[PDB]
Amino acid sequence: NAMMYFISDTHFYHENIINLNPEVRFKGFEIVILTNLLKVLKPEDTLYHLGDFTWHFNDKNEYLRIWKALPGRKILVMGNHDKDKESLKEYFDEIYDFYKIIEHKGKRILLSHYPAKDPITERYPDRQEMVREIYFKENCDLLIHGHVHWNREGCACKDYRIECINANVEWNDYKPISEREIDKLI
Repeated sequence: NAMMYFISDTHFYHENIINLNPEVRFKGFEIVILTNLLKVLKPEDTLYHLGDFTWHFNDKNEYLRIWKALPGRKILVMGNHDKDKESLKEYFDEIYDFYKIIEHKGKRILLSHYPAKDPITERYPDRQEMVREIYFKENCDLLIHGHVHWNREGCACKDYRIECINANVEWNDYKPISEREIDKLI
């Protein structure tokens, strides 16, 4: 039945990221991402995008129109590059500006774009602290986030009694994460 998927940091149209993360990003990554979502989503599913959706809204290659066409419910948890909520409103059914809490088969899940701690560079320490704060305050069991890109080594959201999983495309071979992998923890 209804499955939950999580993906983030798609950077649709961020052509330059091919240069910035030569390692993982390659020309035509939008098509690859959209493809992997295509062969998985069903009308009753729900896809969570945890940040940095599109680089701009000039849908010259149909990437956005295609995304819009995909089946299932789509909700977004805003990342630092996600600024125009009005432009976004028609690519998502629900938009949460910072976090969203959901409960799955008992356990409580915090959805945010920011991690508890960036294992590399803590560019947004204040936002990281808020995530931790919420996590603790709401007695959350897991944190699903994005923001931290692929690197040649390996979240820091472990130095705190916090469990997490990085939904960033660069870490999951441009595939959404199923609610299955969540259960692999529970």
